[PDB]
Amino acid sequence: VPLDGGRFATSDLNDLYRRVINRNNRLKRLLDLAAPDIIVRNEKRMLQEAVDALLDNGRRGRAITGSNKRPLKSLADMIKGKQGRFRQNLLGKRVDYSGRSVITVGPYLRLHQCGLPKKMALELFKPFIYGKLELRGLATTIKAAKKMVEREEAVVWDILDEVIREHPVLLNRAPTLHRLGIQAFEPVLIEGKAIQLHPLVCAAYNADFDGDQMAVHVPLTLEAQLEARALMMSTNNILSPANGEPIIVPSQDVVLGLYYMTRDCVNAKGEGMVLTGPKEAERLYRSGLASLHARVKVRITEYEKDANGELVAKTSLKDTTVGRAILWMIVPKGLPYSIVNQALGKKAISKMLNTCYRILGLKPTVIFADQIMYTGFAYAARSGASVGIDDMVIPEKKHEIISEAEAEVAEIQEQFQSGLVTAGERYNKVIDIWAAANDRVSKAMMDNLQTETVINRDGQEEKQVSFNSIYMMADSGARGSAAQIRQLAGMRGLMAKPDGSIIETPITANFREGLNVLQYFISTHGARKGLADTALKTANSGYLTRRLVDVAQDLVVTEDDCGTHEGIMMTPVIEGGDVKEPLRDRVLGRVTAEDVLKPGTAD
Amino acid sequence: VYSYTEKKRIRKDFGKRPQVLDVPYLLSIQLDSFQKFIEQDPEGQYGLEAAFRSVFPIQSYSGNSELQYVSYRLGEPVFDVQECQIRGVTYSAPLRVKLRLVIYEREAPEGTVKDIKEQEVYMGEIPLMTDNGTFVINGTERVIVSQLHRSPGVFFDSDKGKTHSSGKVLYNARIIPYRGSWLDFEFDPKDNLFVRIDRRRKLPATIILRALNYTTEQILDLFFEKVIFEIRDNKLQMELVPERLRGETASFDIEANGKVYVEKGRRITARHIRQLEKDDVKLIEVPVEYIAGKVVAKDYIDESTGELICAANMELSLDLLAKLSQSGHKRIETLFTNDLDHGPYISETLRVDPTNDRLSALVEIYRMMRPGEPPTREAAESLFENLFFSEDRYDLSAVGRMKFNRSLLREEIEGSGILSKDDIIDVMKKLIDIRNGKGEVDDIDHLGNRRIRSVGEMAENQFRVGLVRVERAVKERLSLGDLDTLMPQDMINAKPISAAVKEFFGSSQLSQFMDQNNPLSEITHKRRISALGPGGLTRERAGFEVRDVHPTHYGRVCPIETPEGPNIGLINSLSVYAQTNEYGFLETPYRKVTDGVVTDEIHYLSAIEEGNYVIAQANSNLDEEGHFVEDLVTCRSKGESSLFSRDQVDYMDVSTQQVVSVGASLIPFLEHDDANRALMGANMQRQAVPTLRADKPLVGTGMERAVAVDSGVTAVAKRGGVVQYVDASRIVIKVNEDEMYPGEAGIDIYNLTKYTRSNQNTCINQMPCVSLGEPVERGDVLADGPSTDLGELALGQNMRVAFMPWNGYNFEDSILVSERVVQEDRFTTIHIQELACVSRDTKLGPEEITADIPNVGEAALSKLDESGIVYIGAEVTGGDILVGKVTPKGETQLTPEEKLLRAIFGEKASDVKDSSLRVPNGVSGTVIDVQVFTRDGVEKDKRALEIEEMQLKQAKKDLSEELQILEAGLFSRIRAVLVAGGVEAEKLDKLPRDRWLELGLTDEEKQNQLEQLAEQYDELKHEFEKKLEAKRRKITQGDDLAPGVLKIVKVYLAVKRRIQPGDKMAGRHGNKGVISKINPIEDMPYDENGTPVDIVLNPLGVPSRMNIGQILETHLGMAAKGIGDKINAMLKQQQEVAKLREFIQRAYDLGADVRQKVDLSTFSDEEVMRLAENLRKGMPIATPVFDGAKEAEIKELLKLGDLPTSGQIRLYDGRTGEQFERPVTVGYMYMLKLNHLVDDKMHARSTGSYSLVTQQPLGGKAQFGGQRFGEMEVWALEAYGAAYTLQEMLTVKSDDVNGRTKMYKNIVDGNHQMEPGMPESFNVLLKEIRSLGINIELED
Amino acid sequence: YTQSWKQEMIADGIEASIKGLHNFDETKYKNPHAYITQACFNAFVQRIKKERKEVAKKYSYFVHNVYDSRDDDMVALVDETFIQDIYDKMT
Ligand SMILES: [Mg+2]
Repeated sequence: VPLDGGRFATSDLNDLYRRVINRNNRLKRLLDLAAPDIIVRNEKRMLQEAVDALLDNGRRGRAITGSNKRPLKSLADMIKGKQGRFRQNLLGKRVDYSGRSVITVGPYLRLHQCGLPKKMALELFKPFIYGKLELRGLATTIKAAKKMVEREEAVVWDILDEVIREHPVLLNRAPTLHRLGIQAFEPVLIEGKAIQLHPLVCAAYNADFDGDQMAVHVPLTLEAQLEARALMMSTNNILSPANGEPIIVPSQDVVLGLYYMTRDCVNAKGEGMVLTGPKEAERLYRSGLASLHARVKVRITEYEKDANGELVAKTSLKDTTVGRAILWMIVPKGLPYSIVNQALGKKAISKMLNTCYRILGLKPTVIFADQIMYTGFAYAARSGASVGIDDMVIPEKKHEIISEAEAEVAEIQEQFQSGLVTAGERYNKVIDIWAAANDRVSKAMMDNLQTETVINRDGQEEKQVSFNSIYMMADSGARGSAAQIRQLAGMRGLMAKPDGSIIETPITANFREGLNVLQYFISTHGARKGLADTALKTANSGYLTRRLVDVAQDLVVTEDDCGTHEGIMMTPVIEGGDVKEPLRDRVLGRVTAEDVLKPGTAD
Repeated sequence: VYSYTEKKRIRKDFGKRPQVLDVPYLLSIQLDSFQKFIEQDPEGQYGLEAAFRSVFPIQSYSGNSELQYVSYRLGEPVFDVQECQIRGVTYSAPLRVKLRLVIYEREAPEGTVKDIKEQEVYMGEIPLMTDNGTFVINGTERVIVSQLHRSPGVFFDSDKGKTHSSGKVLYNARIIPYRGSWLDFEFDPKDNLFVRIDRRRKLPATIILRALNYTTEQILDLFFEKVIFEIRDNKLQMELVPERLRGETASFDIEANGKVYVEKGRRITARHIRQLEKDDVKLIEVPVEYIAGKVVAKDYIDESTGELICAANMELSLDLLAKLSQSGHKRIETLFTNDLDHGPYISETLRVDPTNDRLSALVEIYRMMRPGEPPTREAAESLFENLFFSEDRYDLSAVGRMKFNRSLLREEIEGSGILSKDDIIDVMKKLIDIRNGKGEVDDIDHLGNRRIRSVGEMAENQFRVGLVRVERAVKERLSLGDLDTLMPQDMINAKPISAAVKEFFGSSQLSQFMDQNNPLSEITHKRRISALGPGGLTRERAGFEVRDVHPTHYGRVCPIETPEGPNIGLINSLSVYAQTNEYGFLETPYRKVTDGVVTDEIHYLSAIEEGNYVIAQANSNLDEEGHFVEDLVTCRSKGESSLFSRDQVDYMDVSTQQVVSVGASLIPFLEHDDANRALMGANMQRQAVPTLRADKPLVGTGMERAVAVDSGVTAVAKRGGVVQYVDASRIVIKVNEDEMYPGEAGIDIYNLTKYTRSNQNTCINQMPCVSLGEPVERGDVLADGPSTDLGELALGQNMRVAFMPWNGYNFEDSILVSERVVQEDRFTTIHIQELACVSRDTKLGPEEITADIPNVGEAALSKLDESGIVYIGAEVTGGDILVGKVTPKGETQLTPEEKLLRAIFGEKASDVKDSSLRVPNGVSGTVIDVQVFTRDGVEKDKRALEIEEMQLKQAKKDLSEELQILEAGLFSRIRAVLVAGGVEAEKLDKLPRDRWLELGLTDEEKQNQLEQLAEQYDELKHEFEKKLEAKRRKITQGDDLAPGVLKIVKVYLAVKRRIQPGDKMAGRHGNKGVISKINPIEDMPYDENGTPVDIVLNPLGVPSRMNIGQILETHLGMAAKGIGDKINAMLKQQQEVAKLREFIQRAYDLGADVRQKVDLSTFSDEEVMRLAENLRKGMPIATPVFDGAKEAEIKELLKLGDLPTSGQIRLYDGRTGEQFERPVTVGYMYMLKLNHLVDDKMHARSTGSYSLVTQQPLGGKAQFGGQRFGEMEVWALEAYGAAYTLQEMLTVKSDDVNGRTKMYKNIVDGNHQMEPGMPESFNVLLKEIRSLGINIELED
Repeated sequence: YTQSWKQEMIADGIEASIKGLHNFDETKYKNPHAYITQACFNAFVQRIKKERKEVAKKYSYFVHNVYDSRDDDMVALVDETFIQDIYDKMT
């Protein structure tokens, strides 16, 4: 019996063995009796089936079920499947010096570090603590050390402190998709029970903060600390290996902050005055003497190492908004201002990060990103970007478009029912008319919402981008689809069918107003559909990536230059109509064999 | 007008639609089933009675001795529930049966009974169902979730598509019995028709037919029509009725009477045939050659040869016509043929038949069934025989025969349980028609076919299993009938039936622990239906289709509530009103829509009988007269919806919420949220662990009363009366008399439980809510359970909540809290873990529960008692000892290091060793109670005696009160008899009232009455003594043990886990999250009025998760609280009642026309105050699911408060006191505490045990297990050049035993350096392949 | 109960009948049918008792090991291995 804790297993091998050996002796014994050869044949058969069932059960007619209606395990079953030695214990293997817990944020952290509770911290380093104590003489024997560590003789902590000084840790999530699902950090000790987290990296981990559970391991050898240090530290993993995209995208709320910052009101406090330094900008903001999103002339300067490494600086006067400058005080050296004068949704900050990394190196970039998160969180906080029953504007003419649509469809239906058209094309017409009304009410709402700024400018009024928290997110692109809005305000058209057909009459309602029973029922069905598909999709993706990783599994850069001038002539792709990848991309970062000419010959 | 216990806190209810039908009693399913399982009634038709009158009577092997059954009775609960809960015994009863053995006079059946010999026989111990529809198996409380399966009968499967990819559609038909063996008929890609049995190999159905003793000519007769020839002078004028000539081309001029009607090479129209019937043609010209393909009908003999000129099914040829027609049998028969009207598929099956007779047919039957055996005719005979017509191995339940003749459209509901040759032929005919193109298939999940089981049904099934076993046995027993030396018991083994029953309950995947941490989940875990286990698909056999929703699910199964993950729709739940048809089918209440009235009459309708009708949706008005005030109304007939006439419709729904399960009927503003979010909402709602206090949610759904009263944890009076003695431990009501029975005027005594363990370690207790002296009516709430409140369900706490970003501390889903709630500890929860230590006897001698333990610091020992049982209140932690229990040593386990001391001290030293019950590392807490169990007649120690004396003193108390209350009426009547005739003033009271028959009253019949009622007094005294000492015996006594043990002790740790950064909280709207940080009060955003706000959610939540419901809830809740600050203020400053009631009535007006219509001028003005103080905390609001509260009423009430109608207001930072531009939204929202607590999740492992077959560090958290390090991670590591990491990872920290030891040393002595080594479990594989002869090796 | 056992059972019974055919009077016991019948019957019961108490022995060995790694033991199961290991031992 294994008896290794828990329920006990039966290690049923012997049983077969037992019964197997049994028959063997019987055979001899019966041969020893000069048995009627018919039955000696029978016993030979029993023996053969026995050794069979020992080697690989099931390959015959009736696999010998163990008991409780279960097949038992041969020598082969220990080998195959996702539980045989290979896929169970040769490759995947539970390991010591490890821990697991729930996760939280802790935004005070900078990039290269992770929170870590006191307790797990204590166990994960017990050997280190012992070594340190007995080097210090504070204990004398290992047993002394065990006792000291037991009841936390208050020295211990500082001991542990010394041990952590730069000792890395390695963090991971459960479904490890790619090269960044597991990284390194340098922890800071918490008198808590959960794990903080530098709120940027959470994208790589594809991780919500709704009860995820992270795992943590610890390198032992100095070599191991080094490996982790240079090669799996967050300060080393910023460009998604799938594509040279910076993978540190400030995700959603920093986004809302920044967007709310870089923007302009039609006429705010002290708009359009003149200033001479973003210091003054800060002051006039906090002093409450100047609003934030307001046009203003300000003197600034900027740099560039366009010359031979030398970031020559030079001034000018611009007309911008305050927060533009306020942020601008942070933008590091080698950047021109026009990078910032825009209203700064999300992809803007993305490409800004990228060019910064490209021209500047690495450390400027990380310091930059950190400061960015700080500022964004802060200013979003100051904003008060709430949302309520008034954030959802409504198309007044919704009922209009809908009433006319249904009026027509009644007509075309009584036309068919009078026997004037075919049912299939009548259905098609209904499809198309509901699509028409759909898009029309979409335009109605979206437009009405997106522009309702009407505020005098010492004169009559002007109409610029409005400020609906909803709309503010959307135009920010921080979170939410335009179609999400569409559903909120516009009727969310028509849904699917268990087949994939579509119901004749659409969902006429919004979420502002309440759904009636039937529409809601239908939506229910569709959602259940999508969920089951989520399950199956994860499933199949599993075995797919399995085969994929398995097929290469061995390709390694062995050399430098295979000594050849061939390859393939890449070109932009044209789907016949519009082109999709500019030639700039297929080439970017792919060593060319031949040189290139100009369209002009010999060039 | 309301329940006088409703008047205690009346919640306002928006909502415009009235109701015609109440919610029914929810748990009614289990109740009705199990009731129906044990019910002595005529014909039984079900339950025990059924199996009994089936298997019995029964007799010898024609040995002229019979065993007959008569009647039965269920014995008794020897104890009651809580008793079993204490011990751990199955709440059950025995079954007393009436039987008789009757042997027969010699050589005559009717020959007199050799002996009428009957007896009462003991058999089985069936469990029993509590009044809450649960079970008690071993102390614990399991539940039997009901199944749902494919009803028995016959079904017409399509299997479109992938059959052969040819584009053609195959077909099949399947008969399924309740019990027995199925049967299948189906096609080949070549229009060949075949039978299949037990899903085994395929055989030609012709073989079955042969088995039916069927001349192939009779087969041909069955299927095809007839065609008649007569040999003419020439050209073979065939008989014709013109119809069958619809759809044929004229290869010859269709003519009669000479006048041709069709030209050579003309495809005849239908109208031709019409005018031809008008011509009434019967005989027609035929080119004999055209008759080449018409196969013969059947055989044909000759006369001179007297020999078969043709055998049945011979291919017709011209010379063959010569032979035939020559013999003058002018009557010729062949078969009708067609392709798109009558496909001739039987003929070819006949062709392929290798068989000749019924007998070789049976031979084939055997061969296909049991392979390779050289058959005996009789073998196959018996096989097929009992295969399909003997009750031993086949049955259709009544529902079977019903569905069978139904799908066959026949007109009988009754029949047999077994088949008939007809039936099979009828199947085949129907399927053939389907194949031609007349007839439609069925689909799987159409609820018109899926029937539903229950507890009683499967109960009696297992019962039948056991009964059949004992049948075999006792039959062979009566076989050796020793005449008259046998009562009808001696043959009877009553063990195995009880064995099977106990198995079923204690072991069946249709049985699990009652999910027990909420009056909600306790009720969700009964109104739940699945299709898993015996008779259902498999969790990874799951087909897509079943896992979806069928429009027929309307009001029969919750569309939205099912536990997501690896299974959806399989563990779906049941809706509100949905009943169960007697056949295990579903029905639904429905109102009649007569000429112009949607009347108040209602019925219950199936999933198919429904299809004939159009039925009105809910949210559409009528003119108080059934006339839809509109004209084109939203309705539905069959998988459809449309606008319908004012008079097309037939029925209407009963109430909106009849679409969903109760686990959603609460989450308010539902029609403002997506389904997905609604799903997560209901599920995460099902797990709201009950916290310390209990406050109601302010915004409800108007449907939380019928949850509690139908749940169990409540305590409810059984008849009105007066509260007479409350106490935090028990309740004593004096019943009122008109609600009282003659004997035992009596007092309802409710013994609320105090803190006891829930099945997942959460406290429970039934605290009272009543005032001493107050009256209650017949059926009011008396004491409240976990997360309950005065009959109101209350699963979480409602909190002032704000919506805004804040320093990322609500970045992803971080919920951010102030100290001030944990200051109030309003989210604390206790926990209860039962620990147990037993005393069995191994070899080497039994064991002790002494306080005498070796090699342990006496410091610890002190904490125990003299017995060895630590005291009540000792705050304990892990790595300690709670009981001392010691064992003899044994030999093979003796180390020299003690061989020394046993040598020296004399072997009286190392004879024993510790087994003490420790404190499970990782726990702390406080002891609450200790149970100690011992064999009776075996010595009982101090603690045992203490529990004894306590419990008996207690149990005496109530009955003491009983007698002293019920008796005094006797002295009432006594002095009433002494009053008339010189009543005495101070003799009757200053002296003992017993001292009344010692004073001489003028001795007439009144002193006779004195002595009479005195004897009656003393008799009632003594029989009260009888009762109480019966109780004393029962309680004082010990308790039997599963022999092999001596005595056992159970201890009840407890812990109050409060809250911490890491826990999981969420609102009913699937908006979950972990509380990240808890700052000081000073930093929470505060309003101008000083009051800070508890929690600050995130704004981003709504766009992605389009669930508006949260925001609308919050606004409404701010409104609802906005009545508090009104009433509370108006009241604190003192106030007369006039204005109070005035403002009350006003606030209750507040809306469009609803059903509420309450009035307060009713009250006697004090209960007014009571109500007001109930309100003082805030005003409770009700809003049904789809009869909600539109925005306008919300704006209104908001104004009736004092608030800005937006709901948004301005707020200030608490760290700069400055204003927040862009005013934000705060309100009051119900938050729940999800029971995934961090302290249950955190777990480390420096180093610990290892598995032994392979030395990999063990897994799981109970074991000190190391994390799972996977192949994906392996790759993610190889992507980097992370070599040493991966190596030292997977060897030095996992398996390299030598290596890991060397490491451990070097690290604990200051040397980070690795020795590679080589894995161990690898060697395990190496030897494992060395097992088989595949010699493996490791070259140089 | 169990196909696997049943195989060995029948094996036993067959050998038993084989050897026991050696001695079968004819003048008495005019039937060999029941002879072989009860012969195999006894062979079967022998085999089954052997196997029953073997797996019983397994249970017995098991229940004498509760000292595996740390705290947090179980009470429910152990009693059942115990109670079987007792019932079988009753015989
Ligand atoms: Mg997650």
